[PDB]
Amino acid sequence: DRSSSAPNV
Amino acid sequence: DRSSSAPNV
Amino acid sequence: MERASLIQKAKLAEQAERYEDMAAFMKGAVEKGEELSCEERNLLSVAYKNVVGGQRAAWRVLSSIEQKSNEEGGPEVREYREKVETELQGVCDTVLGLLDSHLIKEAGDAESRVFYLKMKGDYYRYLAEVATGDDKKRIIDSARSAYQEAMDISKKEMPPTNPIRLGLALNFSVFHYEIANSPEEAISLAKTTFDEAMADLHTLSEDSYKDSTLIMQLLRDNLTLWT
Amino acid sequence: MERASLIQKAKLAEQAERYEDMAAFMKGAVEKGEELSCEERNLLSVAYKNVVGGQRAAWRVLSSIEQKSNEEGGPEVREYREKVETELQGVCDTVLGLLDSHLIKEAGDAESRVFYLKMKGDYYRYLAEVATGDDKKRIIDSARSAYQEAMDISKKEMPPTNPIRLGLALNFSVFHYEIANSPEEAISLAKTTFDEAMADLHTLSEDSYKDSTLIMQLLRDNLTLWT
Ligand SMILES: [Cl-]
Ligand SMILES: [Cl-]
Ligand SMILES: [Cl-]
Ligand SMILES: [Cl-]
Ligand SMILES: [Mg+2]
Ligand SMILES: [Mg+2]
Repeated sequence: DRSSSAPNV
Repeated sequence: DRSSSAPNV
Repeated sequence: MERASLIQKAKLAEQAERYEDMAAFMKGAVEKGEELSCEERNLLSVAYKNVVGGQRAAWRVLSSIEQKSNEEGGPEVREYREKVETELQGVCDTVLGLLDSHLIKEAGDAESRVFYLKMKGDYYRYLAEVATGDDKKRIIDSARSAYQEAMDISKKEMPPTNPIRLGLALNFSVFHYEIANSPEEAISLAKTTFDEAMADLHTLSEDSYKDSTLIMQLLRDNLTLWT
Repeated sequence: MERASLIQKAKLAEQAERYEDMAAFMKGAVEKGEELSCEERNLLSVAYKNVVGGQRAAWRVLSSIEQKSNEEGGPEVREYREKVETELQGVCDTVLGLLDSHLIKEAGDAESRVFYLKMKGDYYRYLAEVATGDDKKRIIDSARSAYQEAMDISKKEMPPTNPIRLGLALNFSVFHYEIANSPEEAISLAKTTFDEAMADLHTLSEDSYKDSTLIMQLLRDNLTLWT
């Protein structure tokens, strides 16, 4: 699985 | 509200 | 390029959620002038419905804001609504062009014909949603004609629970209510379609039943809304 | 046209889920050469992330199929993967162009600078995902440099629970793991960031806490994945 990055609102 | 129409898969 | 390569690329586009590309690939495939299989018809319909769906959703957002301002309290909203409208009309026109140039007249069976005539009615209906003046009148006439021809074939060639027949009837009823402002015709068609289908559900396998009742529930949902 | 009209149209685009348009409007606004407010920075970031996000998702689907075929058992997959890649590189290049031509050097405060340097690192990272050869090496170097400068500012100017600081650290750790193939640096950074933030959560209001822990959970999720 791919790592999670910072979300955008 | 808007009427529902036929869905696409 | 080769038809098989275009179909392959349409299916890749679908997996990639690249619907504009998917539609363009299927357009190229249609233009080869051979019939589309069931699978291929569905590739075409999914692609263009995703494209027009985005534009319709955007147009509705913008039109609502525009209307809410033309009561009390710049050109930006109007201008952007006009841009999206022009785009939407172009896509609808492209689909109708494919249907009239190739798909309807080349279809070799009843199911195909109903599928494409329904599509014809749908894309006229989407045009009618944004139309005004003389354009709107001629579009509405064209939508009604296409739907009605499809209805005539489906009543002869398909059982009452057939999902294509059901979906056609659903969309024609939506036309009557939302476009033609004939609420009585809308309700009448939706109720008749539902009742004539309910009659046969006890004969269906699990999977058939699921496919038919999906659409039947929408007819019901509309009837609730419309009464 | 006028800057205020472009911003208005960007917000309409957002409501319409027209992200390509939204990005183009914000590009025009940046090119007026005035700073962006917090709200406006977020309009720009949301627009371009939605655009590149679609391309990245498509590229991954296509690259996976392409890889799965270049073992055992036409050019179509490759060709379409190349098309999407070229598109993605164009969008990333456009964003990096805005950052280097306008946004980074014109920013009047520390928060703005960190925001834009992080963006710079992110868009280099997205380029690095599809790069090969000499291009990949220079891109990776550029991403690391941008992230590191942002990290230096954030450590001086922002508390450990600051959501911008946290999101930067998260993305830099992703860079280390996925791009630089430095799993040890990735884990080290993620764990340190998490621990130094946990230290301060007992001081936060409900809303601050929610904003900080959203990002902290992602650091945790990555640590689970990476160990
Ligand atoms: Cl051929
Ligand atoms: Cl416009
Ligand atoms: Cl001005
Ligand atoms: Cl291609
Ligand atoms: Mg127009
Ligand atoms: Mg390339």
